[PDB]
Amino acid sequence: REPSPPSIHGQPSSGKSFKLSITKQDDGGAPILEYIVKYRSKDKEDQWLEKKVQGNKDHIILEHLQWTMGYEVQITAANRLGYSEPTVYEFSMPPKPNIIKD
Repeated sequence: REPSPPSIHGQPSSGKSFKLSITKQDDGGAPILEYIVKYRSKDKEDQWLEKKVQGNKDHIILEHLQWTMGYEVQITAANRLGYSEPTVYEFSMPPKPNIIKD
């Protein structure tokens, strides 16, 4: 197993959605077929949503992210091993934009 520290870059795509780029981390030792992403609300710690991605996607766009609520994101790359180089990313959302630019 050869993983490493986080590897997620969040950015304000469009609206409240955030682009969390999955940066190809050191694979456990086998090519990843799909990425299992699970995220939840920081306020609520009793549920975990699911989001699957293609090992070639290397990115995901999440929608419906209120400006007054944060949510944790957990990336898990699934290779022949099953799961490796997981990324536990966490970040709250900023207040409603006043410049509606970024």
